[PDB]
Amino acid sequence: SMKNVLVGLGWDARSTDGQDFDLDASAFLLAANGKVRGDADFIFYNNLKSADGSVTHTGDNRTGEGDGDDESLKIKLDAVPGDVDKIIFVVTIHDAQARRQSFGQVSGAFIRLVNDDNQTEVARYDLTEDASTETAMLFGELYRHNGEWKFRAVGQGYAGGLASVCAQYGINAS
Repeated sequence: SMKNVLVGLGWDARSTDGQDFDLDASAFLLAANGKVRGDADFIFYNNLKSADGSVTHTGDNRTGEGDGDDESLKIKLDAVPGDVDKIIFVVTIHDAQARRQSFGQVSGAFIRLVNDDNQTEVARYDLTEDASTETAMLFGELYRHNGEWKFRAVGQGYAGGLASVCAQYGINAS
């Protein structure tokens, strides 16, 4: 029965020579057909907000310099037609392409999730611990049930590739 949601990703950047970590937080869209409603299934800065996902990024940072929810994703399911039926959040490493660094490489990043509808949800994943688990992983999952939206954590890491996990959900390998 979640009508609104708000994810919050925050992490402390290690200041030493102007260096800084930048995790990629995005929402993956999936139709009820089992195929991505978009061969990309990966929306980000290239899209200030989803067109039919009703998802919107508050402000994409690039360092997280601070001490609290750095980035923020606002979502409005009450405005998602029957076209989309699944909307899950994701957070992976970006520079990892050239540096191949794990979330642990950071001082201690953290993800957050609250129901912006009634301010109910309030959970965060421990990266400092699961950091050694992978470099890309989904925080939770969201799907339609009795005509109402329903959240359900799954915790499933995948070393596929921030670039592959995008079309990988569309290209079904028989």
